[PDB]
Amino acid sequence: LVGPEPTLESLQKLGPFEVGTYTVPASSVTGFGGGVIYYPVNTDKKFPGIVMAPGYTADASSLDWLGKHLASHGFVVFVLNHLSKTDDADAVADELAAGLEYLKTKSPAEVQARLDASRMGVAGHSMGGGGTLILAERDPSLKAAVPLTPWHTDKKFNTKVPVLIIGAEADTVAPVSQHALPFFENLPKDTPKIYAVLCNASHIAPNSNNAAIKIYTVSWFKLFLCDDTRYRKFLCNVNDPALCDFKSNNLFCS
Repeated sequence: LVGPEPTLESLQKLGPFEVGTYTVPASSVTGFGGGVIYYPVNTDKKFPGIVMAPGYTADASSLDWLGKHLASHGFVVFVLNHLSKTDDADAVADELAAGLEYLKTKSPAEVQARLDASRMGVAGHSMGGGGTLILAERDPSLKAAVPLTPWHTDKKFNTKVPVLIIGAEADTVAPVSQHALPFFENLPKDTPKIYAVLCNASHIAPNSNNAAIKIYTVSWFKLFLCDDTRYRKFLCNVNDPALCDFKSNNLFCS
């Protein structure tokens, strides 16, 4: 627990770290189409890593704002591009797995220097959010998972990884009653979990700078990747007019 007390206001602005990027060419990796690594600069500290997948028709650019935002708060964030053969959430989970392994073991020395590989999370949008849930079920070493407007046909994920699902009230692609909410409801009983629904939002709310997404994603990754328990308060007694539904279990709110 280092540095100033977080506030609601501080979570919505860039954090205290300046951000650098390294662009990963498709030709330098296998299992995904390259992507962009965002990381704190002007620091010898190490930070937890987060690998993020954008929606199916998208590239890493579609989550650029969130990569920068998270990195500024003290994370190494790797946003992937898809392989052209990818065609379902399962393949996106393969991309995320390949991205994680790349980030931890095959990224440049400069990136590895900034990374604490013992603390890793995942996030994804749309089909990427489906991929996030599939990967959380496959990879129990992960410390947090954030599916954004997740879209998938299977509803049950057997994972202990803390899951923050952010849905959109007016989602025409992945209606929360058939996607986000079943995903939440079918998680194991002891898994730390949130279901949060953005009022009046579309499926592509996550592709634009969003106050609620900033607050909940930074807090989730801080609590679960960094064990920074000062962020629990943003996840407890939530009375947020930007949300039109909210459920949680096993956050250990006091």
